[PDB]
Amino acid sequence: PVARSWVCRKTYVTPRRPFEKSRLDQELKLIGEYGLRNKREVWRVKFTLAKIRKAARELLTLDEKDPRRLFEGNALLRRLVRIGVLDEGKMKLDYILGLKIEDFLERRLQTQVFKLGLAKSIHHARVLIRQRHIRVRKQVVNIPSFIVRLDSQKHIDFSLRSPYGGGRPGRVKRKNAKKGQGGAG
Amino acid sequence: GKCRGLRTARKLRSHRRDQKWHDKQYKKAHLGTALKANPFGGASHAKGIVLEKVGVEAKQPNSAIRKCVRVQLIKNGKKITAFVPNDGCLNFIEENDEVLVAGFGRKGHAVGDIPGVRFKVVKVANVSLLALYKGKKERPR
Amino acid sequence: DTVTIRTRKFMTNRLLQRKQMVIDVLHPGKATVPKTEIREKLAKMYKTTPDVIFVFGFRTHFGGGKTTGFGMIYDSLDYAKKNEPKHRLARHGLYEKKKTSRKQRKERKNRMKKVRGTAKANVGAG
Amino acid sequence: HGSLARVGKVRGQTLKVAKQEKKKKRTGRAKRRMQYNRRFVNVVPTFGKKKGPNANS
RNA sequence: GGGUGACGGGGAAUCAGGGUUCGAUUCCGGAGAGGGAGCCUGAGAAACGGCUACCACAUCCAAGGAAGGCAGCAGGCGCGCAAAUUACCCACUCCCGACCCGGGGAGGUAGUGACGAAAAAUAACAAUACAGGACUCUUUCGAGGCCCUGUAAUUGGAAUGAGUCCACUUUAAAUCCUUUAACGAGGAUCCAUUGGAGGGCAAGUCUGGUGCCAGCAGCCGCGGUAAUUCCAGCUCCAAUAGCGU
Ligand SMILES: [Mg+2]
Ligand SMILES: [Mg+2]
Ligand SMILES: [Mg+2]
Ligand SMILES: [Mg+2]
Ligand SMILES: [Mg+2]
Ligand SMILES: [Mg+2]
Ligand SMILES: [Mg+2]
Ligand SMILES: [Mg+2]
Ligand SMILES: [Mg+2]
Ligand SMILES: [Mg+2]
Repeated sequence: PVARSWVCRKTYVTPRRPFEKSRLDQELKLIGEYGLRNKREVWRVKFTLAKIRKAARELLTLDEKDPRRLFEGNALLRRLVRIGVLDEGKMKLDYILGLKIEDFLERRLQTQVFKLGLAKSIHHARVLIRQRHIRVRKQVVNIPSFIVRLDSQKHIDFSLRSPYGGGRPGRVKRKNAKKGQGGAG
Repeated sequence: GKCRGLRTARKLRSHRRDQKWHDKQYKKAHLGTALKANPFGGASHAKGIVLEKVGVEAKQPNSAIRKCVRVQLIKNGKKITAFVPNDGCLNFIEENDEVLVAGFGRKGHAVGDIPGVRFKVVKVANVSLLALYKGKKERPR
Repeated sequence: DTVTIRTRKFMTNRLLQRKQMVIDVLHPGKATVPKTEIREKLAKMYKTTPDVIFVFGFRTHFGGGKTTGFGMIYDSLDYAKKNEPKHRLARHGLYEKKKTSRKQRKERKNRMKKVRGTAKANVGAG
Repeated sequence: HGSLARVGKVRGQTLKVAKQEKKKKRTGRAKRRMQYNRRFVNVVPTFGKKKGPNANS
C-alpha cells in the first residue's frame, strides 16, 4: 500500500500505415501552418478530435428525448463552444462529426498569439509563449498548447513584468547599456 | 453445415476447441514441446559461453561463409551455433567468453542464408558488439 | 509597502481556541515574502501581536505575483502551546525538541530486553 | 569446410576518410519548419515529368 | 483421474460489431511463513518477529551443553535475460496501549529509477546581399512594392531558459518544484540522436574500395571487376529526447 495515483493515459495514436505519403504531406502542411514542433503534436490533437467524434457517434445511436443524450450532448457541445470550435446555433451534435484538426489548432495559444498581432510570425509566437512573456487573463502561460477558451481570448497579452509588455528590459539590452555607460562613455 | 441451433453452444464450442489444435501456431503455445525444445527456456535472450568459433557455409544460391560461434548456455547447458553479425565482428569474440545471445527475428524459425541458425550474438563480455564495431567502447583487458 | 495581504475562508475556532484562515499574498516583483514579514502584517491587520500568530504552508504560484497559505492566530500563548503542532512552535523556537535521533533510541530499547530489573543498568545501557 | 580467416577482409582494407565539418543542424521544431518550407512554399514550380529529392544526373 | 508457465475476483491489453489474450502486483477474499506434524495462551491462533517435536539445513561449546527461521524494511549471497538505499521521520494517514503525553521499516520522506505516462528547449525577429513567384506596369528586356519564401554576412542587436547561485518559500528536518536578486548564447558554440535510402516502404540508378570474398537481407533478393542492396564519403528520408533489436 501507498498513496500514489498510477492513473494516466497516452495523448495520441501513431498511424498504422506508417508512410502513406499523402498522410505525411498533410501532416507537415499542418506543422507548417500552425508552427507545431513534431509529428506527435498533430497526432495528439487528432486523438482528441477522434474521442469527441466517437462520443458524438455514440449519442446519435441512442434515441432522442432519452435523458442520457440530451444531457451529455448539451454538455459536449457546451464544452466545444467554450473552446471556440463549435458555434452557438451550430450546437446540435450531428454537426460535431463534421469537424476537423485544423479548427482545434486554430484555438491554440500560439495560434491566437500570432493572430492577435502580438507576435510577428507563428514561430515567434511560439517562442514568446514559452519564454514567460505572454500572460492569459493574469497567469503567465508557458505552454504553447494551452487551448484558449472563447471567453478568454480578448484578455490575452504580454505579462506585466516582461520587456515586450512594459517591463524591466532583458539581460542582453541590460548588458549593452552597461557597455555604453562604463565602456564607451 | 453448421450446428446453428440454439441449445448447441456446447457442441459448437467444443468443436472449435478441438479444431484449434490443427492451427499450427495455437499448438505451439499450448502443447509443451516448443517451450521444452528451445535452449532459451522461453527467454528473449540467454547468456552463454563460446566454446569455439565455427565456419558456417551458406545456403546454396548465396555462396559464402557466415562466421558463427558455438555457444553453450548457462541456464540449460544446451548448445547453439549463434551467428555473429556484422563485418569483422567475429574477431571481437574469443573462446570461453560469456556471450549474450538473442533470437534472430524468427521466433524459432531459421533465418536467411545461414542454415539452421536460430540465434545471433548481442554482447560479448558485457560490452555489446554494436559498440565494439562502432568504436565507442573497447574490449576490456 | 508594495506587498499586500488578503484573507479568506476565515474561521473563529472557539473550540481550538484560534482564529484560522487562508492568507493569500499578492507580492509581485519580489521573492515569496518571508514568514516573519507575513506575521507582522497579520498583527497590524488583526491588532493581535505576532507571538500567537503561526503561519505555514505558503506555496507561490507560477508566474509569481501570488502566494497562498494557511495561518492561525491563537487567543494566547497559553493556548498556542496546547492546541498547536510542536514543529511549528519550534519554527520560532519556543518549544524545541531533544536530539536523540531515533536510531540511538531504538538500539537502547533493543537492549534492556537483555536485562531484567537492574534499574541503574537499565538506566545505563547506552 | 571453409576457413574462418578472411573475416573483416573488406572493412579492413577500405579507404578510410574523415567525416568533414559542416554545421550544427537545426533540431526539434526549427528542423521541421525548414523541411516544410522546401516541400511547399519555396519551389512550387512548373512540372517536368515528376520530381526527385535526392536525385542527381 | 491427469495436466496447468493456475492463487480467485475487481480488473488489464488489445479491439468496428463479435472476439482473443492477460490478471505474482498497491482493493476484497483466500493461503503460507525452510518443510511436515502437535499444542499453550487467549474472545480470536492450530499464530511462527509463540512454543514442542522430527526432517532438512545451519551457530558457539570448557563436548557436559546451549541457542536459530527476511515470502517485514534495508542489506547480502545464490539464481538468472531480469529488478532500487544497510538513508530520514512519526510531521500526514491510520493503528495499538492503562494512554490528549509512549510506540509503529504500517505509514510517510527523500535516494536509485529512459517500466511506463503528461507537458516540453535545442532558436525567434529585422534590414541587407540575393533567389524566386500571385499583383501593378511592360511587346519582351526591365521596374513599384501592399505580398513574400530559400541561402548566406552573424550584418544587427533584442528575448530567453539550461546552467551557476545569494534569499525566501517548501519541509518533521530537508530536497524538489515554485517565486526571486546577481552572473549566465554568435552558434568554432550551451553541437540530437537512433534507424534506413532496389521492392514491400518515405529516400541517390552520386562518388570511392571489395570482386559470390568479406558482408548485407525479417521476405523477394544483392555480392562471381561499372554493386541504386556490401565496406566507406557525400547527400537524402522517417521518428526525435528519443529510436533500434
Ligand atoms: Mg506450476
Ligand atoms: Mg497462517
Ligand atoms: Mg527463506
Ligand atoms: Mg505454526
Ligand atoms: Mg520474519
Ligand atoms: Mg532490469
Ligand atoms: Mg514499509
Ligand atoms: Mg516522458
Ligand atoms: Mg543539444
Ligand atoms: Mg525499403
